[PDB]
Amino acid sequence: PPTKPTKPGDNATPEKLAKYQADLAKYQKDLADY
Repeated sequence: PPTKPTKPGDNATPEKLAKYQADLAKYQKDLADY
């Protein structure tokens, strides 16, 4: 599998959440292929 990011639970601030979302752009891309 590709680089899977950590889930924003307690750190689910709009800041880190955006980082997560931006990283999903990379993750979910390879993940969809996988």
